[PDB]
Amino acid sequence: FTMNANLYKIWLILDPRRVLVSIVAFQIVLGLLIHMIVLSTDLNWLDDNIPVSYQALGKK
Amino acid sequence: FTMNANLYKIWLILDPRRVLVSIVAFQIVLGLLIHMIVLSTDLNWLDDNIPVSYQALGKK
Amino acid sequence: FTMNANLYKIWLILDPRRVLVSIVAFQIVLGLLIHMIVLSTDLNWLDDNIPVSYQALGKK
Amino acid sequence: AMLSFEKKYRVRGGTLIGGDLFDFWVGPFYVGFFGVVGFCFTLLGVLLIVWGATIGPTGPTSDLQTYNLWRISIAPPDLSYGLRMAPLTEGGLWQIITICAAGAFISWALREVEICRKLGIGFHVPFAFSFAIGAYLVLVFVRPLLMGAWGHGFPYGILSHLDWVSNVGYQFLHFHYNPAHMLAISFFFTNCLALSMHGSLILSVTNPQKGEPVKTSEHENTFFRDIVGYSIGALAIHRLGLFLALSAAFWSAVCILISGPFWTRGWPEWWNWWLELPLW
Amino acid sequence: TGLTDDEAKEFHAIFMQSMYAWFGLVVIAHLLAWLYRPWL
Amino acid sequence: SVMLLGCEGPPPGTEQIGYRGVGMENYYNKRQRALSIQANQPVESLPAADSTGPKASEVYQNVQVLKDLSVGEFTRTMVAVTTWVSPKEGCNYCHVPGNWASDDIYTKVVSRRMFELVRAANSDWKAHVAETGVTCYTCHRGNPVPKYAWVTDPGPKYPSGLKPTGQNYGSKTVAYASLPFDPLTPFLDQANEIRITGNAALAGSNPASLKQAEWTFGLMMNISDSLGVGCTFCHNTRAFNDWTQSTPKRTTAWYAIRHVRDINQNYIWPLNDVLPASRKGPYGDPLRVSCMTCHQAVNKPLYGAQMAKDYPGLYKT
Amino acid sequence: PEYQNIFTAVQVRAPAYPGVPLPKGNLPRIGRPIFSYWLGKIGDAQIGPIYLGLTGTLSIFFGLVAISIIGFNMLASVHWDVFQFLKHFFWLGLEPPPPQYGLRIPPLSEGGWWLMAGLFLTLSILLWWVRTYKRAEALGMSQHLSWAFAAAIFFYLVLGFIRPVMMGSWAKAVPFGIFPHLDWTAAFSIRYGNLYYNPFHMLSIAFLYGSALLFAMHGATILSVSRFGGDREIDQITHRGTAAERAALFWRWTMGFNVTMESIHRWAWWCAVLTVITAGIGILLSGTVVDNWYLWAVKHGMAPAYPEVVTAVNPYET
Amino acid sequence: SAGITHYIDAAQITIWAFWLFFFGLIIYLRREDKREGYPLDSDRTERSGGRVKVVGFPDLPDPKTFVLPHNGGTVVAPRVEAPVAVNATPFSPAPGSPLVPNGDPMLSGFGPAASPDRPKHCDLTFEGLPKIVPMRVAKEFSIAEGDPDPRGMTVVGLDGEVAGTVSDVWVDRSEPQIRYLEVEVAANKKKVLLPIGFSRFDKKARKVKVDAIKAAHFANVPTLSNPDQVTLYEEDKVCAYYAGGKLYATAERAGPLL
Ligand code: BCL
Ligand code: BCL
Ligand code: BCL
Ligand code: BCL
Ligand SMILES: CC[C@H]1c2cc3[nH]c4c(c3C)C(=O)[C@H](C(=O)OC)c4c3nc(cc4[nH]c(cc(n2)[C@@H]1C)c(C(C)=O)c4C)[C@@H](C)[C@@H]3CCC(=O)OC/C=C(\C)CCC[C@H](C)CCC[C@H](C)CCCC(C)C
Ligand SMILES: CC[C@H]1c2cc3[nH]c4c(c3C)C(=O)[C@H](C(=O)OC)c4c3nc(cc4[nH]c(cc(n2)[C@@H]1C)c(C(C)=O)c4C)[C@@H](C)[C@@H]3CCC(=O)OC/C=C(\C)CCC[C@H](C)CCC[C@H](C)CCCC(C)C
Ligand SMILES: CC(C)=CCC/C(C)=C/CC/C(C)=C\CC/C(C)=C\CC/C(C)=C/CC/C(C)=C/CC/C(C)=C/CC/C(C)=C/CC1=C(C)C(=O)c2ccccc2C1=O
Ligand SMILES: COC1=C(OC)C(=O)C(C/C=C(\C)CC/C=C(\C)CC/C=C(\C)CC/C=C(\C)CC/C=C(\C)CC/C=C(\C)CC/C=C(\C)CCC=C(C)C)=C(C)C1=O
Ligand SMILES: COC(C)(C)C/C=C/C(C)=C/C=C/C(C)=C/C=C/C(C)=C/C=C\C=C(C)\C=C\C=C(C)\C=C\C=C(C)\C=C\CC(C)(C)OC
Ligand code: HEM
Ligand code: HEM
Ligand SMILES: [Ba+2]
Ligand SMILES: [Ba+2]
Ligand SMILES: [Ba+2]
Ligand SMILES: [Ba+2]
Ligand SMILES: [Ba+2]
Ligand SMILES: [Fe+3]
Repeated sequence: FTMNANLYKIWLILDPRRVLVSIVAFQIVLGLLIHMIVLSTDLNWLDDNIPVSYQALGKK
Repeated sequence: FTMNANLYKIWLILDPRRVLVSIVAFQIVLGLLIHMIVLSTDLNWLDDNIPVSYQALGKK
Repeated sequence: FTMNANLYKIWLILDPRRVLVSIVAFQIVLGLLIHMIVLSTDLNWLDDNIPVSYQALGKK
Repeated sequence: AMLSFEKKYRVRGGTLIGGDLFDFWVGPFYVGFFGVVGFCFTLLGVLLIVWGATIGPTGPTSDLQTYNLWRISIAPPDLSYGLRMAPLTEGGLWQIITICAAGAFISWALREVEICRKLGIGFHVPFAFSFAIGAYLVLVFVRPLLMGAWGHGFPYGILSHLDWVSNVGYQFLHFHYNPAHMLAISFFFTNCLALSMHGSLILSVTNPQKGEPVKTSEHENTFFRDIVGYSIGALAIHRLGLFLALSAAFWSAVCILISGPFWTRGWPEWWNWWLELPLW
Repeated sequence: TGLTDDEAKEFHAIFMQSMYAWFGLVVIAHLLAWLYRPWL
Repeated sequence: SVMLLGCEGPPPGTEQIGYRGVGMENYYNKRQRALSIQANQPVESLPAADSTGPKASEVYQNVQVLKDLSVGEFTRTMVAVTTWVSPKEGCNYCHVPGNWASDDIYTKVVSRRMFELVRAANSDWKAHVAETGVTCYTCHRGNPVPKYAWVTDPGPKYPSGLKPTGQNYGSKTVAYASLPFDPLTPFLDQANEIRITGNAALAGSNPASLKQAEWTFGLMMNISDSLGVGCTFCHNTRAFNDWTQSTPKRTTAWYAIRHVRDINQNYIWPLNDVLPASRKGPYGDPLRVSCMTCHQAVNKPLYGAQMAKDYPGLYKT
Repeated sequence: PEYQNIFTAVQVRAPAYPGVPLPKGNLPRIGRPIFSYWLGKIGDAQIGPIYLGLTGTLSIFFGLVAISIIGFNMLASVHWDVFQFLKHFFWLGLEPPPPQYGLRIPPLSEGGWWLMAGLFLTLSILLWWVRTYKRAEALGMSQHLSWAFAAAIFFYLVLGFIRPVMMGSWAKAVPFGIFPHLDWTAAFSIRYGNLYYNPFHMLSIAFLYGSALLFAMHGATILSVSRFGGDREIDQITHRGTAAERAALFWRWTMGFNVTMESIHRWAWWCAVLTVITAGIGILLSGTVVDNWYLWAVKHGMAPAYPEVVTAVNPYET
Repeated sequence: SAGITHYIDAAQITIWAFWLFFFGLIIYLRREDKREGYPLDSDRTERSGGRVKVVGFPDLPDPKTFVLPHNGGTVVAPRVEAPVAVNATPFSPAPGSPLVPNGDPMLSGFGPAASPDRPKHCDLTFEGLPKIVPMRVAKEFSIAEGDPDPRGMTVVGLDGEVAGTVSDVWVDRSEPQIRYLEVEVAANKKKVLLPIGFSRFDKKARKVKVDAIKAAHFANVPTLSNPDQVTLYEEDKVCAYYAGGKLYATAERAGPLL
């Protein structure tokens, strides 16, 4: 089932400002979180040593 | 459908707004939680370095 | 059904909104609680390697 | 001598004990029957602390004897004496001095009581004082008693009592983990926060920027509500602060009461009840 | 809830549909999960 | 609740350690003191053995340690080593059946090394072991595997993205405190620096890190817990580093730390190749020794019961 | 018997008060009020409205970032097992860069998260500072809070930022964890030769005891004169009443001198600000100037001697 | 010589710095302490005819002016306050002796019944409307859901006799709360204030106890020069009377006990 013949009516019940701001916050949060989680697992995309060596030779 | 007919009347006893926002609150929690549980076990999909050994296709 | 006799008058003594909210809360708590108890004892169903090895499905 | 508005209140009576016998003033201090008793307990106490400084732990000629303010110390008797009176020169002195200190504090409290009765004000101060008196008693009476000997009390010396606190605390390995200790510390800290906030508020309103008039109750509430969305309000902050400080003393008294008598193992180990629940 | 007898029939209906729809998406995600990687 | 919680009743047993008023004291549970005493009971000796007879090395085929023992005494020593290390299994545990002289089963190459471990202990470490000495029982307790043997631990899991805290976890290793959870490998296996206190008031001549202080603290918590005592047992907490203000137990503990460095390094690690996976931790390191292993929560193993003096075969030469 | 003014026994409501008006520039106020019958049992029942400007929002922002790095790191340390996280939470923590790194910005997995949480936390704290000064100006008031907060910030900065940098090592700053930060405190004292003989920490301890003494006394006093509207300290300060008179006199007859309704708040203020100010000084000198306080105290002849009844020979000397 | 240990290290000199700032601080706080009640009252001043004003150490700080909002005034401290007779006589002519109140102790306005003369004007809201006013003047105010309405409870003195009944409730327009109880006195149907601090509730009974004064004393409660507001002066005058009963309302609060 997609959508009510009347699922506009949710905004007669829920404040558009609060729902909107909530969405903004939750989404930004989720983005940051998942980015962190990924940054802590294999899918790290930074400390890979590719595509060209940036620490020449050794120490750093 | 297995349920009552006088089952709408429940929204005369319980404030609908609260029930609504609350469900999303609880669900977001359960979602994050369970995800973390799985992420902590054998079903993890991140901590393995596959299909390109990201942390050892340039490092190692 | 009832307990017997007249277990409707019980709602002349206990607020229905509160008894309801209280039960939902409690059941959610009790559920999380046991789920947490069983995973913490031998009856765990996640970190068992059952039915086939997963992290070492990332091993070979 | 009196404040410029004091004579109008210097009424007669209000004692608990003594009546007109000691019902008079001396300079600015009120005497009263408990002040006379207090002065006796105090004077003999101090004068004895003076004799202890005079004799030293091994005699007046010894190198350990001293009048250096940081090092003079009168310590309790060994545990071998249990709850008996121990010889004067073997921790007895400390026992007597203790009796005098406890009696002086209880007298002091009762004198504040006669003073509340005189002025017609609440008895919040001496009640609150009684929490410090309680704390002092666990540290010299209750605890050493539950522990079968008065020697478990702390010594009366500026740094030696610090040493006492130190080794008794370390007998439990990591005292910071004492949960009552954690509480008490939180109250001492919170007390310190409310005090700093109240102080700041009053001084920030009764003395505003030049060019502004004495501020108002409305200002007071509007400010802490502006910053942190709440203002407990004038009255209540005086109520809270009293809660914080008295509670801080309370939890200190209980945090030390449980260190021995009700718990002998190290303290972090206590937290085991939490790592072992059947949830994990 | 200062609601009338009819604005909880409407609400209940819409709530029920949205909720079962939710449970539906749920069974979808769980089946994809069982397909790629069976857990029982 | 928020249960409440974990508590003992009054009055505790108490002992005065230092000078009166200094606060150096110890508290303990009488109940648990009696139960601990009953669980740390010693095995009675076997009657002394006569003889006056030839030396063990004259009547047996593979005797490389217990040489100068009389036959009788050797036999006695074998009966004790049997009940002491593996009584449910008996003689056959460390021997190839029918062949007392064979070393064709590992538990014997190990038993041999442990005969040299106990002998060394009783004769060379008295500044530590005094006249109580040690015996097989000390660690084995009717068990083939000392119940309180240890292994270097890896801690809980960390994703690949981050490295372990090295400290910060619920660990009954470090008394439940949060310090570092394996203060043993660097102090009771290796010989890293424990000292962090400066000997000068002003600074510029002590490089000790705060981190080093926490490691010393963790290790110390371990030690305290293994012997089942508090710092006032060895120290005067106003000056942990001040040796004159410490108790002669600090001296003893000093020599003990070295002793465990010798047991773990030249007697246990070498046996790692002939021992099974069942006796090894996740890094391949083997179950080794610590203070707990022997003390098992008491200042003197088995409340200072003197077992070794009855078996002359546990002493050098 | 007589009411003690502990619990408002009967409360009263009026439409919430959005407060005194701020001039142009101080943005609107947000959120709309509520009353908690129970807070009301002990205090103003009004909950909010709150003000949130650029400052305040940018501070809420930094602060929550910092709280996230600390938390996420703690979940990571028990392997994302939130059960385990819940189990060891008290013991969980985010340790600082290791010494091998000095004051360099370290890799994510070795402390870099701590430096980011430390960075963002401090910025968010000092932004909350500015916030409280702005919020304090719009009302024409003075900066007494801000001078105290500045004192407490001082101690904070001394703990995790000033001393580490001076000592050339982020590992010397304090780690984020309840029990871990307890351990940092204890280890801290041990490393520097018993912090008890450090005079500054004794004064700070005298000032903490003192914040408890003063708030206990003053609070008890004000409640005892709460029958005369003594809590209304503002008007007792401008138009001295028998509340401020009975108040000053109770103390006068007990200990021989006294202060005034306005001045007691100056004694209190200064005594709180003093804890944090001696405290920070105390940490400032640890390792930078003095390395072993017990020794320092011996050098200044303040450390007591007791008959040496128990002793141990030093194996390092055999 | 690369080792000449200096005996003075930064910690010494910093503890010195502390103590100096400390002393200046203590002194300063003790100066703010004399912005009221000073110079003191001795028979040193009166014996000398006044050439010995009592102030002690440190000395008194220059006056400071508080500029009250709303056409209120200007207050100074320290100020010069006109002496005020004592409504009592020396229990002894000897110094340090207390005085016995003149007349009917509760009327005396001496001792627990004493009080100063605060302004004969009203404290004001931010707006400038009488801060403390009755709920009858403060239309908006309202009891909190679930709290017995004081309005209509019976006020009863210390010996159990009814005094009157609560005819209204005075409230703070600045910090919403019950400040005063109004009492329609039984014995003369005149209206008096009763401070909340002196009133105890007995909710199941809808009573309002007062250990402070006796039922009869409610007859002499100081009165308001206007029934829809109250002045600072009047607040003190009202509370102090009740306070008097704490030592006067019975021939026994006088103490001793033994
Ligand atoms: C040493 C190792 C342990 C340690 C071991 C102990 C031990 C052991 C104790 C404490 C105690 C306490 N510790 Mg600790 N403590 C540690 C670390 C800390 C830390 C920290 C930052 O880490 C803090 C904040 C504290 C703080 C606290 C307080 C919670 C508490 C003392 C309150 C008190 O005495 O009230 C009570 C107040 C009084 C008793 C004074 C009573 C006043 C009397 C009636 C009047 C005296 C009048 C006198 C005559 C005045 C003289 C005036 C002249 C006459 C003019 N500890 C370390 C980790 N801590 C003590 C406690 O638990 O509470 C008792 C205690 O016994
Ligand atoms: C465990 C192994 C598999 C896995 C298997 C599954 C399975 C199996 C499931 C999910 C499901 C979820 N997974 Mg997954 N998932 C994995 C990997 C990921 C990754 C990742 C970074 O790799 C991510 C981001 C996700 C993300 C998610 C969420 C999108 C989703 C649950 C929705 C929810 O909780 O909301 C709760 C819902 C709500 C809060 C409300 C829903 C909308 C309401 C009804 C709209 C009404 C309007 C509302 C009132 C106003 C909106 C405002 C609110 C602020 C929203 N998965 C791993 C690889 N995943 C679930 C799913 O798909 O949904 C069926 C699911 O059953
Ligand atoms: C709580 C656990 C320990 C304890 C923990 C500490 C710690 C920790 C410290 C002190 C410190 C001190 N403690 Mg202590 N202290 C305890 C119980 C006591 C008792 C008691 C009889 O109960 C007394 C009188 C004292 C008194 C003192 C002073 C020696 C000193 C500073 C007090 C201060 O500023 O506090 C706030 C109170 C005031 C400001 C009121 C001012 C009154 C003055 C300061 C107290 C005068 C004491 C006087 C010099 C000697 C006592 C009177 C003699 C009988 C004549 N402590 C318990 C036993 N105490 C501090 C110090 O520097 O000592 C090295 C310190 O660091
Ligand atoms: C444990 C071994 C030592 C010990 C070692 C130390 C050390 C080390 C220290 C103290 C410190 C203190 N000790 Mg001590 N202390 C011991 C025994 C005691 C005893 C006792 C009865 O024996 C007492 C009373 C004390 C008392 C005290 C306090 C007086 C003093 C600082 C108080 C304070 O609040 O600062 C705390 C206040 C702050 C840090 C400011 C807070 C402001 C910040 C900005 C708030 C931010 C909030 C945040 C942004 C909100 C978001 C939360 C995020 C999760 C972070 N200690 C023993 C002897 N003690 C300090 C000291 O004296 O140094 C010289 C210190 O650092
Ligand atoms: C319980 C909450 C807080 C509190 C409350 C409190 N204290 C109070 C009061 C209150 C409400 C008073 O009204 C009362 C007071 O008068 O105000 C200053 C008091 C008091 N707070 C004081 C001290 C005090 N309170 C403290 C703490 C606390 N008190 C808590 C933080 C502390 C500490 C250790 O932090 C101290 C030091 C006193 C100034 C005063 C009570 C003084 C008094 O009663 O005087 C009579 C006694 C004498 C004059 C001395 C008697 C002589 C003795 C025979 C010798 C003393 C021997 C002593 C045991 C040796 C200790 C040696 C030290 C070097 C260790
Ligand atoms: C004399 C010094 C004493 C003192 C004084 C003091 N403390 C102070 C101040 C002062 C003068 C302030 O001005 C300030 C204050 O605000 O007081 C209420 C403060 C302060 N003291 C505090 C803590 C504190 N102070 C302490 C100590 C001390 N402070 C000393 C006792 C202590 C200790 C050691 O115990 C602590 C724990 C804070 C309440 C406050 C500083 C708060 C701060 O800096 O904020 C930084 C940022 C954050 C905390 C982030 C905000 C997190 C929010 C709770 C989340 C809200 C989320 C929201 C719903 C939005 C949604 C999120 C979106 C991203 C989606
Ligand atoms: C042998 C023989 C015959 C003896 C001879 C007699 C001798 C020796 C005489 C010497 C005389 C002198 C010099 C000494 C007397 C010493 C006495 C007896 C002891 C002092 C007792 C005493 C308690 C002193 C403690 C001092 C300290 C610093 C206490 C801490 C409390 C504190 C910080 C004090 C200052 C701040 C005070 C007083 C605040 C009180 C106060 C508070 C708290 C308000 O809230 C309030 C609200 C509204 C108006 C006023 C006030 C107010 O005044
Ligand atoms: C001028 O007036 C002022 C105002 O008025 C306008 C203000 O609004 C304000 C603003 C004030 C605020 C916003 C207040 C801020 C307060 C803060 C930040 C404190 C933090 C406190 C908490 C987070 C709550 C902690 C407490 C609890 C959770 C309760 C826990 C209960 C427990 C542990 C069990 C209780 C039992 C005990 C403690 C045992 C025994 C205790 C006693 C005997 C104590 C006795 C107490 C009394 C009061 C008589 C100020 C500063 C002001 O000065
Ligand atoms: C699963 O969890 C989710 C919700 C994500 C989030 C949960 C978060 C939680 C629960 C977090 C819990 C956090 C706790 C309990 C934290 C407790 C912390 C404690 C007790 C800390 C105690 C003391 C810490 C101190 C004093 C820290 C001091 C650090 C300082 C001063 C750092 C300063 C650093 C600076 C200024 C950085 C400079 C960077 C520069 C610019 C120099 O870089 C070049
Ligand atoms: C009652 C049971 C036992 C008997 C009768 C017994 C008997 C003997 C005999 C007769 C020998 C000499 C055999 C030879 O070298 O040719 C011997 C050697 C040895 N047995 Fe035992 N044994 C017993 C139990 C044990 C146990 C339990 C252990 C180990 C825990 C053990 C460890 C050894 C070792 C290591 C040797 C070689 C000794 C050395 O180099 O000094 N035996 N045993
Ligand atoms: C949990 C509380 C304890 C703490 C905090 C602690 C702390 C310390 C510290 C910091 C040192 C280093 C002093 C220096 O740097 O010179 C130390 C050394 C030492 N402690 Fe402990 N200790 C505790 C319990 C114990 C116990 C029970 C014993 C004895 C069984 C003990 C025996 C020793 C010995 C022998 C040394 C000297 C080590 C060496 O020089 O290599 N400690 N302790
Ligand atoms: Ba690079
Ligand atoms: Ba990668
Ligand atoms: Ba996998
Ligand atoms: Ba378990
Ligand atoms: Ba013990
Ligand atoms: Fe105040």
